[PDB]
Amino acid sequence: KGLNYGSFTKEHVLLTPKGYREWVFIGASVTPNELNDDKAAFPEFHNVYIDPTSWGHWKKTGEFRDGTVIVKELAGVGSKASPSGNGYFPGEFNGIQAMVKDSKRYPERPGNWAFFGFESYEAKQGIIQTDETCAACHKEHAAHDMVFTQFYPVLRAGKPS
Amino acid sequence: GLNYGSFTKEHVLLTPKGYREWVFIGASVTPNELNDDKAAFPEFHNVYIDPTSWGHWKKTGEFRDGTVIVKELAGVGSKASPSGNGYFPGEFNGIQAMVKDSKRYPERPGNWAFFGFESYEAKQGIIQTDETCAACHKEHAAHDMVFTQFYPVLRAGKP
Ligand code: HEC
Ligand code: HEC
Repeated sequence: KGLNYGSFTKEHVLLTPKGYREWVFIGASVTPNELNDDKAAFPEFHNVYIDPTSWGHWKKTGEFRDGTVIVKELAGVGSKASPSGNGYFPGEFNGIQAMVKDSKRYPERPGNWAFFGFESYEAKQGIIQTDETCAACHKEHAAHDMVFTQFYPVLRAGKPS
Repeated sequence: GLNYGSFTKEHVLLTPKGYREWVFIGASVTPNELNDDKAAFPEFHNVYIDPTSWGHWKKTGEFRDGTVIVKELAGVGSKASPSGNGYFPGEFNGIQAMVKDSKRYPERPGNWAFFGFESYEAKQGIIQTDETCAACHKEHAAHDMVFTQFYPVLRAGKP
């Protein structure tokens, strides 16, 4: 049996995840403000994690099990140049988004993914999102089961032959 | 709570396996196009610290003997996505590492050994002279030769 990494309210809302920084990192991208008219949709660095149980299952199957939790952690750009050269380097943490795959808890949602926003790191739980607010952009464009695995080299290298 | 990374008899670091399941501490990007088409370390960098040393870090805010840090390099795969403009990873390029050991590296700056790797198929690392790597880390890293000003996981996790 595998361990369940998310905790949920009676209404199936994901409680604010603790310890996700010790989950399995799958990739990082950066949409800086200065390259998006000074207001990026999701500022700015994005560090992404999958719970360890679903990583074991992805390692053996290449699919996201029932119970997958993915957390995307946002951080600011801290600087543009360092002794290694020019670019983007992280500053401080900004917030988190999450998505959860569960046919039992979300049978009507596209892919059985529930997308969660979080009003702060202090909040008790996430806020479940409307289909147009998140799932639409992901189904339209993500490379596998509504997860942008074209940007998770850890997942592509870790899936079986 | 045992040591990670394995070593030869000369205590040269064997190529670490499974470091993608260690604790990630931050990512940066130096694209080629912002560095006269040839970044010193192309391009994305994803950095990991071994679980035992992460544990000791949450308690003490210090790197213990036996700390292993892996910097994994990857290419920029694209500059625009539905989330907007920026940089997005592509394929993996290689790895660098550093190991702290007061016993085995007593005459290295901070007792850190620095390891380069010829390719993912190399069986072991190549220990570097202090001029090649430790000089730059010593001059500029925020804490004990590690660029913790770029690892927010480490900064938020110390007591
Ligand atoms: C990254 C994201 C993740 C991480 C897993 C993944 O599917 O990649 C989550 C949990 C999440 N977002 Fe999503 N999102 C988009 C793109 C291109 C990426 C990867 C590249 C990057 O990090 O920049 C995402 C795209 C979009 C998008 C296109 C216009 C929309 C409208 C959204 N995302 C919306 C949402 C959410 C609604 C508030 C939400 C909770 C998300 N995304 C979660
Ligand atoms: C990142 C690095 C790491 C990760 C841990 C850390 O201290 O950040 C390792 C294990 C490593 N490098 Fe080093 N390096 C430099 C900078 C600014 C950063 C963090 C920001 C980023 O990811 O870009 C590093 C700087 C330099 C440098 C300045 C001119 C030189 C000459 C080197 N690094 C050299 C080396 C190595 C010699 C081959 C080597 C094994 C390194 N770095 C390992």
